[PDB]
Amino acid sequence: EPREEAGALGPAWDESQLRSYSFPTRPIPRLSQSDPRAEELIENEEPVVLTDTNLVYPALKWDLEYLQENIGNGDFSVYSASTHKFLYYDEKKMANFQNFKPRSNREEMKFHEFVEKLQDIQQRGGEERLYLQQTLNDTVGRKIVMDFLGFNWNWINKQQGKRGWGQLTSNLLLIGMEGNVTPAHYDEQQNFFAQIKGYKRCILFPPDQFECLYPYPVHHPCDRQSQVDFDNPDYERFPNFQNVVGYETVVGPGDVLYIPMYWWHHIESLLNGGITITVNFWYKGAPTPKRIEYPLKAHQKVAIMRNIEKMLGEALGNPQEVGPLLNTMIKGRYN
Ligand SMILES: C[C@@H](CC(=O)O)C(=O)C(=O)O
Ligand SMILES: [Zn+2]
Repeated sequence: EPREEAGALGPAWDESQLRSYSFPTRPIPRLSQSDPRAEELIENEEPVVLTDTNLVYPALKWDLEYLQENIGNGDFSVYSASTHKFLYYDEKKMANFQNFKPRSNREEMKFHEFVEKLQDIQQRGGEERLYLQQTLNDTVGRKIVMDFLGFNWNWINKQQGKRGWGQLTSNLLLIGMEGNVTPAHYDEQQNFFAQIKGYKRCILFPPDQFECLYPYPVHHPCDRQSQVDFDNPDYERFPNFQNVVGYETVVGPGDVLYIPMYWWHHIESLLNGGITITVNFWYKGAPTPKRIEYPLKAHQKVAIMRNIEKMLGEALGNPQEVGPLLNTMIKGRYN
């Protein structure tokens, strides 16, 4: 249920701001950083919302005005779309599938141009949607460097050390409009998802529901995204989507969601909730142990399936031949 803001300021959000879907969910635990149950969840690679990390405490003052004045004059990747879904597509892989035409268009612009183009849309009451997704780098201004240095690195660095993870891969700044949706997908890295402004509904599915979410081919630009349209699921093509069960939560300013590697997640900015701001922390997972302990975890099988598809695309000399050969291997033999 919705949490209540301090000072009797009412519920931060209500159920009417959530989109409706066909599957059931149960809540992700919201725990304190000092709760041993939170440490045992991160250790067992299960999601958890940490409410009091102070991970991005200096950034909780961030808004469009503050950022525009201090985030520098670097280039920011801004995506536009006529729909609320911002399906990710790997541009490097668009050569393999010359028939894929993205629904989102990427435009590289300055931050003040992003704010202005967002102002125009609001002014003219247009229905275009924008989503800024840019990796933080050296080009940021002094005040943002101060904020960045003010994050609680003492806490997240200990997490990195306790779990044997690799190095921090990147920090992605996310600024989207109310109603924006990032369709279900899984990342190969560990992710700490630090909410700053606004509220986001996060629906996670464990790796063992691979069969229910039907990822695109590895060589397809939408590699690691689900093929299922959550708004209009095609049960004829994707019958096991009727068996999907998610883990749900709504994160607000100060909350940090641990999204374990290979876990699916569907993210949506709450309807009529204003703009959302997020910063995520990606870490390379711990190395694969030398002695493999059976039975294999679900994510290890996903890793195996990915490698088979990759090798097959390399050996055949064309990723388009992957499907035909795989079907030839199974039809009347393993099915
Ligand atoms: C883009 C982001 C989701 C979102 O907040 O829209 C995500 O996949 C991640 O941080 O891992
Ligand atoms: Zn992700």
